[PDB]
Amino acid sequence: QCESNPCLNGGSCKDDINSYECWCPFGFEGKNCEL
Amino acid sequence: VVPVDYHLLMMFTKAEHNAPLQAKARVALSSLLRLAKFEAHEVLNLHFVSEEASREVAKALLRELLPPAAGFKCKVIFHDVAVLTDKLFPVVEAMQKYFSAGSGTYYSDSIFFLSVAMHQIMPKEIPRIIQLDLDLKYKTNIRELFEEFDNFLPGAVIGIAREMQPVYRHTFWQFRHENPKTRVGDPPPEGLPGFNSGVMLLNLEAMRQSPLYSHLLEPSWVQQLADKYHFRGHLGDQDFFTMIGMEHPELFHVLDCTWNRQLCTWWRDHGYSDVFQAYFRCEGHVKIYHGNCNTPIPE
Ligand SMILES: *[C@@H]1O[C@H](CO)[C@@H](O)[C@H](O[C@H]2OC[C@@H](O)[C@H](O[C@H]3OC[C@@H](O)[C@H](O)[C@H]3O)[C@H]2O)[C@H]1O
Ligand SMILES: O=c1ccn([C@@H]2O[C@H](COP(=O)(O)OP(=O)(O)O)[C@@H](O)[C@H]2O)c(=O)[nH]1
Ligand SMILES: [Mn+2]
Repeated sequence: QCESNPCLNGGSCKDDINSYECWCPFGFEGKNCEL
Repeated sequence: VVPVDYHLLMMFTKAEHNAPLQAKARVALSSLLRLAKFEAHEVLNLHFVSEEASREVAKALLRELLPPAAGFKCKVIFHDVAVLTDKLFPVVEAMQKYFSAGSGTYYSDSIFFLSVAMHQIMPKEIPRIIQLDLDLKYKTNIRELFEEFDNFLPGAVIGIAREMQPVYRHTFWQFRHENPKTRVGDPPPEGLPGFNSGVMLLNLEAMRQSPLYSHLLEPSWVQQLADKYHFRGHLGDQDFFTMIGMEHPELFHVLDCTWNRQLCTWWRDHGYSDVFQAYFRCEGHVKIYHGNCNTPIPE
């Protein structure tokens, strides 16, 4: 399987090769919406 | 006496040297068997989808659990994952790019769509089958689940419980953005939060006999809806049914949450603290716990 993409855009899997930006659900920040 | 068969199907693959999976399987199958009761002429058929090493593992587990306490007739059947994968592929290929991790279309993902084409895979002598995850714990007689087939309204082909996390609220983000007033991805009792595939009542006859259901399996329908919903997933059958459930909720008899009480809270801690509770609430007497995302089941 793959880990869900925490970003709102791009593919279903985190670190989607064709995704450049990461829009995080409200209240989270980072390249993986960590903080 | 006119023998009456009941059919369950479980995926059980890559189980050699997977002790966590074997222990889950052990909890599921012992609870199932300890609590099951069937009349004398009835037989419970346990179908397992497995490659050859996992077939051997399952046989070792099963011999320890059979015959069941309750002394009813039980038959075990194995289906080769490789054979099923090749039968599924023509039907299922076009959906894979939308619902598999991540892209594009790999044989290894085809088996995760088994339920969507189960009516083309199982012989015609099987009219109905219940597909179940192995990370379940049964708190009642599985025979009772079969009466839910009786509650299918005309046109319904599948019985399935709602997804109890906001994963589809997240997945449908763009569609929700473009359609502020949508119920798509909202929590119950009035939202459409999508489906969980851990427990599914596949009415094979009704699936075979539905013009609507057959059409939705067509490559161009799959593509039109995935475009309309801007939908991308990696959860396979669960994603496809969720999607077509947005367009055609008539197809699905929604099971009560107590028939698939999901324990996973991964999404709570990934951006959905506020709303999480509204998705996750389930009350009533629990019939099946589902320890999804490797969540310990309580006792
Ligand atoms: C996002 O990625 C995380 C980390 O890998 C997963 O834990 C999430 O999946 C969990 O939350 C959503 C549930 O729908 C999912 O459970 C389903 O798994 C697919 C089906 O095969 C299964 O029966 C169903 O329970 C759960 O694992 C993921 O969204
Ligand atoms: O390596 C695997 C992974 C999954 N499964 C089957 O498919 C389900 C999918 O994942 P699981 O239930 O372990 O986690 P969930 O998907 O419910 O989070 C399991 O219950 C098993 O029946 C399997 O047979 N082998
Ligand atoms: Mn599960």
